[PDB]
Amino acid sequence: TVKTGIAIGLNKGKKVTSMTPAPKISYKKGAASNRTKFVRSLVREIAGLSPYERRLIDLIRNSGEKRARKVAKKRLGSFTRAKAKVEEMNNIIAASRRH
Amino acid sequence: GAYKYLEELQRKKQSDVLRFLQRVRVWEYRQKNVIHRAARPTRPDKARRLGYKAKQGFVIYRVRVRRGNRKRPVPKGATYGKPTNQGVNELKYQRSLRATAEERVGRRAANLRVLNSYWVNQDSTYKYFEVILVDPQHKAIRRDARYNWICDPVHKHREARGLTATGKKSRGINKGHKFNNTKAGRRKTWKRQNTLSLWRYRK
Amino acid sequence: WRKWNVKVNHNEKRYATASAIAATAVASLVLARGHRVEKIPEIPLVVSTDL
Amino acid sequence: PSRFTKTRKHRGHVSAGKGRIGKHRKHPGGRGMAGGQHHHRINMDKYHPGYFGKVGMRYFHKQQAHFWKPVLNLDKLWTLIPEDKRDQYLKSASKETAPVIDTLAAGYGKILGKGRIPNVPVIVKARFVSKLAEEKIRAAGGVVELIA
Amino acid sequence: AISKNLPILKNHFRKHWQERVKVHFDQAGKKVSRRNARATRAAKIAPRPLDLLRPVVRAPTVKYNRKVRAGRGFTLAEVKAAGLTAAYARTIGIAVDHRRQNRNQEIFDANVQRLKEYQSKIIVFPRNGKAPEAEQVLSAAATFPIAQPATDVEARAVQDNGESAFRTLRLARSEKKFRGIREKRAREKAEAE
Amino acid sequence: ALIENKKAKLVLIANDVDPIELVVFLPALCKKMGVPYAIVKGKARLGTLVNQKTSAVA
RNA sequence: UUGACAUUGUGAAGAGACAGUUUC
RNA sequence: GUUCUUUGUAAAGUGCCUUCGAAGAGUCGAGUUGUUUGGGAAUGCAGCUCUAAGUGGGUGGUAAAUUCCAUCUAAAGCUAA
RNA sequence: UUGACCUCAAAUCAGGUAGGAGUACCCGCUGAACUUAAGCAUAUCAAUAAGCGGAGGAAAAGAAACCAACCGGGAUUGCCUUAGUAACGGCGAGUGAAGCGGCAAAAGCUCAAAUUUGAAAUCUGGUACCUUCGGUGCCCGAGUUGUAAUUUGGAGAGGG
Ligand SMILES: CN[C@@H]1[C@@H](O)[C@@H](O[C@@H]2[C@@H](O)[C@H](O[C@H]3O[C@H](CN)CC[C@H]3N)[C@@H](N)C[C@H]2N)OC[C@]1(C)O
Ligand SMILES: CN[C@@H]1[C@@H](O)[C@@H](O[C@@H]2[C@@H](O)[C@H](O[C@H]3O[C@H](CN)CC[C@H]3N)[C@@H](N)C[C@H]2N)OC[C@]1(C)O
Ligand SMILES: [Mg+2]
Ligand SMILES: [Mg+2]
Ligand SMILES: [Mg+2]
Ligand SMILES: [Mg+2]
Ligand SMILES: [Mg+2]
Ligand SMILES: [Mg+2]
Ligand SMILES: [Mg+2]
Ligand SMILES: [Mg+2]
Ligand SMILES: [Mg+2]
Ligand SMILES: [Mg+2]
Ligand SMILES: [Mg+2]
Ligand SMILES: [Mg+2]
Ligand SMILES: [Mg+2]
Ligand SMILES: [Mg+2]
Ligand SMILES: [Mg+2]
Ligand SMILES: [Mg+2]
Ligand SMILES: [Mg+2]
Ligand SMILES: [Mg+2]
Ligand SMILES: [Mg+2]
Ligand SMILES: [Mg+2]
Ligand SMILES: [Mg+2]
Ligand SMILES: [Mg+2]
Ligand SMILES: [Mg+2]
Ligand SMILES: [Mg+2]
Ligand SMILES: [Mg+2]
Ligand SMILES: [Mg+2]
Ligand SMILES: [Mg+2]
Ligand SMILES: [Mg+2]
Ligand SMILES: [Mg+2]
Ligand SMILES: [Mg+2]
Ligand SMILES: [Mg+2]
Ligand SMILES: [Mg+2]
Ligand SMILES: [Mg+2]
Ligand SMILES: [Mg+2]
Ligand SMILES: [Mg+2]
Ligand SMILES: [Mg+2]
Ligand SMILES: [Mg+2]
Ligand SMILES: [Mg+2]
Ligand SMILES: [Mg+2]
Ligand SMILES: [Mg+2]
Ligand SMILES: [Mg+2]
Ligand SMILES: [Mg+2]
Ligand SMILES: [Mg+2]
Ligand SMILES: [Mg+2]
Ligand SMILES: [Mg+2]
Ligand SMILES: [Mg+2]
Ligand SMILES: [Mg+2]
Ligand SMILES: [Mg+2]
Ligand SMILES: [Mg+2]
Ligand SMILES: [Mg+2]
Ligand SMILES: [Mg+2]
Ligand SMILES: [Mg+2]
Ligand SMILES: [Mg+2]
Ligand SMILES: [Mg+2]
Ligand SMILES: [Mg+2]
Ligand SMILES: [Mg+2]
Ligand SMILES: [Mg+2]
Ligand SMILES: [Mg+2]
Ligand SMILES: [Mg+2]
Ligand SMILES: [Mg+2]
Repeated sequence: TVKTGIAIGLNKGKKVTSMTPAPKISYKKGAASNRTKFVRSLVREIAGLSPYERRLIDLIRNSGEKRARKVAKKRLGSFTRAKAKVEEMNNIIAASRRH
Repeated sequence: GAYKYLEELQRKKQSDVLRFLQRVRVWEYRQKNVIHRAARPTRPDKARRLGYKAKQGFVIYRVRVRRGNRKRPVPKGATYGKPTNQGVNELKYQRSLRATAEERVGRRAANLRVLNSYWVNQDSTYKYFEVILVDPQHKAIRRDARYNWICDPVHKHREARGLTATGKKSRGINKGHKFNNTKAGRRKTWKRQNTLSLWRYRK
Repeated sequence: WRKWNVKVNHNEKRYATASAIAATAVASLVLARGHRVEKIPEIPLVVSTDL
Repeated sequence: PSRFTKTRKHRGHVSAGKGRIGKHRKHPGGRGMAGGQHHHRINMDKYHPGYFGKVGMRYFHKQQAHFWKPVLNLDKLWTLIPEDKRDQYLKSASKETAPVIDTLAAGYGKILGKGRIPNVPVIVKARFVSKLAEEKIRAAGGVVELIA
Repeated sequence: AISKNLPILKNHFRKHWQERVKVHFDQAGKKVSRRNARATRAAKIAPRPLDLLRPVVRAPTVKYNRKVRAGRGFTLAEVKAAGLTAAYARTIGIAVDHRRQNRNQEIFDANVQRLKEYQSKIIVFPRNGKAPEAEQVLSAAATFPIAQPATDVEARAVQDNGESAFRTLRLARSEKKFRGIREKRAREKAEAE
Repeated sequence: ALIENKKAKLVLIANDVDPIELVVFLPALCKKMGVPYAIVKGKARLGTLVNQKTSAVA
């Protein structure tokens, strides 16, 4: 990424003529893959919501995406999981009973 | 393939359905002997990905373990010695509940070898496991090139040495800076750094 | 784990042998060392490569 | 070797050299660094003043060699050139033909100023420099090129 | 237990250390034991070289980045650029490492050349008959050493733009120091005029 | 994989299967695929016509 | 010994808040 | 070393365009307790509680929100010196 | 009336297998106190002794959810180093690693998840014959709640 040829500073490093190799197929280890997208969403409408999942949606419907995230952050491990688990309900609640 | 479905279906445990199964099944598992012979895997999706194969010479065993902590089994809680080691009741037990399960069925069918195990169920008192054993002397296995490594003697009772998965976990065998102590194996890695090396011409 | 071998400096070793070689001339030392050389042609004794 | 040892001269002498009153006993001091701030205090202050307490920032997971920057001054700097090709360059101080001294190739991270090179111009390829170092260089007609 | 003027020592023998003493009396014994077992591979291994061909590689960190030594294996990218399959190049006594990556043309070039030079210097015995008896070479890395690419020429023109090379070092450091704060002063700037 | 490709036409699902999970997503999957399905009594009856001891799908 | 979570399911009546999903 | 049979309408590697690419869950992760570690707002381990995702996930040795970058693919397996 | 299927049993049923010994070295569990700190509780001794389970000629570890921050490196183990250092510690007594580098040995990999679906292609046993660490015909049985081939991320698969 265009190093500067000097020892210190911002972009510093040895000038060398770069290459940019192949991508690796363990990079994409998390990707969509149509059958999973299908089998997962197929299981959702088999299974439905679990007691902590419903409770979460009645919170967004009442108390908003904030108290939702916080109580989710308590329910799962982290703030990032709570984020996209709440968002997962945003897109449940919009399509399901709001559309 | 129906397997993938089963995998993502068992991943919803508190889903309104599997709770029904978990509840009814946990009643039945508790109604048989603590160690009883599983006719088939109740998770043929998971078992097969741990190395179960449908053929002759694979066994599934179901085994119950009591849950919770390990009480230091001292009489009247009496430690005798300095107060750090005085603790009776908050004590953890470094080996997994699944580790004890594999061992107790391993001690049950000794002729077998223990391939692996998985959690099927639990409640309060007992955690319920299913162990997959491979018969090392059965010719469909012996002649099987993928699984015949198990018939070697160095794989005897691998669950009592912590060479199953639940062992290679609790033993903390893993790469990288979080594992420095237990990596190459703890007492091993220890003994070395506490070895004094002395050369012929002294360094 | 008693110390058995002893380390010597390479150059010191070589200095030693060097001084030891130079004494294979210098007849008196060879004589004073045992070695009945009072009658041999010369020091040092050099001999045909045919040996 | 035990024959030069003084415990041989002390054979017959009853107290071994250790005194009749004061004996030689197990640990009159305690063991090792015991008594550091109490009975052995007069030693540890002087001798090792500063041995006690805390001083500075903690560094977690410090690795040396982030910090590897071996130093060379203009004190030598020409010693980098092999002795033979060296004399060719001393006489024949010139631009357009100037010795190229790669200091990082020599194992050096920064060039310092201990001072007095000859007036030969020298092209010095370095990682870092002292200001005064690099000044003495240009004062003699050389230049410094930074590298990585 | 503290006396005269001496360094404090931390001499660590407070466990049962006499149990864990390891003396090498077999230093010589094992040198032989492993010299036989080398030369007894050189037989059982047939005319094969006794080692595998290794890549040129730039050493890590800032201390050793200046240098280069043999890496583990040859990067599928180079194995294909030298024009053979990996799975075959395994059996030619080339070592191929599938983890290594090429960010460097100059190293990738260097390594392909090193690869063809080996294909040229080797004779591959055919599947069945013949075997034109070949007198094994004991190394590969000795046949195919690694020397440090030359970074420069002997002498060259003094070219002085007078930018002090130091002043450069200071600013390059400052530029990194107040950088995120000059972006905060382009953002606190962005919203109000 | 025959229902997911719709190449299946008439699909049968037993009312046995003690590890029920094996067969349960099928009424869903078939409905999702517009494939007529039916739940037949016994997994052994499915086996006889298919020459197994049991099948649970035909 | 006391409390909380878990083992822990299904109703009814009286309340608790943006019609009933939910809590004493 | 030789020599016999020819395994074949069998098996294998290579270039291009196109379409894809399934990758392990009471796990990972979190709280807590105990223990252990040089690992220090917590190194591993285990116990109970909570319990994920799929452009996701782990790590990046100071807790946290945010925007980036780097690096690997866990929770299944074997293997001589 | 019969014949299945699932589950569970019984046989001195057919044939195999486990135990115990040893335990210097090895994989785990459990686990002290003496002692040091001139007292002593955290700490130290020591993740040691003792007790317990499990192996092999080696065990283990291992083809990265690695290390790094470089111009990057590239499974594991070992020696020399890192280093009595970063760090931990009534920051007391004490403790205490890792990354790079040189070196020894080198070696790589394979499953689950895929419809063979124009054909369960897979397998133990029994029996008979035989060129007997096995081959063949036939017969029971395993097995679709999935045995072969195929693919394992470095990839790879379906097409043209
Ligand atoms: C337990 N492993 C040790 C490893 O830690 C290391 O031990 C060093 C030892 O070699 C050092 O010593 C070495 O270096 C000294 C100069 N720095 C000179 C003497 C030399 N033997 C000690 N000063 C410190 C230990 N941690 O090197 C030897 C070893 C066996 O690999
Ligand atoms: C006991 N007095 C000694 C004095 O005899 C002498 O001791 C050295 C000693 O330091 C060396 O000891 C050390 O030397 C190397 C140091 N890295 C390797 C490790 C160790 N053997 C000895 N090999 C030779 C003595 N004459 O120099 C140091 C001293 C303390 O003055
Ligand atoms: Mg790149
Ligand atoms: Mg992709
Ligand atoms: Mg069976
Ligand atoms: Mg208990
Ligand atoms: Mg005790
Ligand atoms: Mg304690
Ligand atoms: Mg691992
Ligand atoms: Mg440690
Ligand atoms: Mg050792
Ligand atoms: Mg070491
Ligand atoms: Mg020591
Ligand atoms: Mg002496
Ligand atoms: Mg004398
Ligand atoms: Mg005297
Ligand atoms: Mg006297
Ligand atoms: Mg006397
Ligand atoms: Mg005296
Ligand atoms: Mg006396
Ligand atoms: Mg007195
Ligand atoms: Mg005295
Ligand atoms: Mg005092
Ligand atoms: Mg510093
Ligand atoms: Mg400094
Ligand atoms: Mg250079
Ligand atoms: Mg050098
Ligand atoms: Mg000290
Ligand atoms: Mg002992
Ligand atoms: Mg070798
Ligand atoms: Mg300049
Ligand atoms: Mg900074
Ligand atoms: Mg600032
Ligand atoms: Mg192929
Ligand atoms: Mg291919
Ligand atoms: Mg995985
Ligand atoms: Mg909290
Ligand atoms: Mg809590
Ligand atoms: Mg313990
Ligand atoms: Mg990512
Ligand atoms: Mg990432
Ligand atoms: Mg990389
Ligand atoms: Mg692995
Ligand atoms: Mg292994
Ligand atoms: Mg009877
Ligand atoms: Mg019998
Ligand atoms: Mg025994
Ligand atoms: Mg003692
Ligand atoms: Mg004491
Ligand atoms: Mg005392
Ligand atoms: Mg006392
Ligand atoms: Mg013992
Ligand atoms: Mg060996
Ligand atoms: Mg092994
Ligand atoms: Mg490595
Ligand atoms: Mg190593
Ligand atoms: Mg050695
Ligand atoms: Mg030392
Ligand atoms: Mg004190
Ligand atoms: Mg310690
Ligand atoms: Mg298959
Ligand atoms: Mg891989």
